[PDB]
Amino acid sequence: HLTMPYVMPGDGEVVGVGEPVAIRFDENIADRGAAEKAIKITTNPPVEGAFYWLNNREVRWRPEHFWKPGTAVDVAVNTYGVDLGEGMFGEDNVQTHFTIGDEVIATADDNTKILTVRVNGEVVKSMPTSMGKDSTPTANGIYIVGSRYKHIIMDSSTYGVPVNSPNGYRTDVDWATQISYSGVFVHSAPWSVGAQGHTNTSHGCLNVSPSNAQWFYDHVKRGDIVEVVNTVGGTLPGIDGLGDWNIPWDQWRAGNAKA
Repeated sequence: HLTMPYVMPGDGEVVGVGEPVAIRFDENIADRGAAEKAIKITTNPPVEGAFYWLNNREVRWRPEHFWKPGTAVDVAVNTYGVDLGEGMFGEDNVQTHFTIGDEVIATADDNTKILTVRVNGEVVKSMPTSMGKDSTPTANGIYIVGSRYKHIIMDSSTYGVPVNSPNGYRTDVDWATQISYSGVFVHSAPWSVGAQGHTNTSHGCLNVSPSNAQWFYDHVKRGDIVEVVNTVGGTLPGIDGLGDWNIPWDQWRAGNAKA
């Protein structure tokens, strides 16, 4: 009846302007309020933020707007010996200090079929893209950048979907940057360079050229932002794991501690 917290980002990391503080427990938290009260976040420059639970084990904290570049963040998870409900006690404290890096926002516009990368407001790259075909479109919304992979075998069975079934797929890809836990990536697609900038051909991922995908892998980092606009899709779920910013601030701030 002990639970161990884990905090991200890790100590000393530099992350993009979309990165939430994440506190992950290894057991379901019965009294969410008790956990929230044990977690104090210091910011410099100071900014308001709030907690919102992504699931029963993980709470996120973020501001109303993307973080200001250069902000220094200290997280004190003072859970040692704290009663988290149903006789479950925190096993340890954890702490972290991290910093917000440059503002990096990449916008994929389905009306132009270009993915434009802006760093502190300035265009540094314009990449033709091919996104989800109309039957399997890319959702609009705000995506937080996660992990990156030099090579990945994308296999829909990872997500419980058989490869030889309607929503299945299996594709070996290079230079993949993850933008959702549901399996959306920016990646290399040499076979669709003709279509990039013209027609959508994918299952939902953002296909770009090999040199552009490698550039993206090299220069876009965890916590940077991808915004998709003007597609025929829906909106990325707020509780994806990297979809936090699709929950409006009024709802996020109200929280879900009594749920």
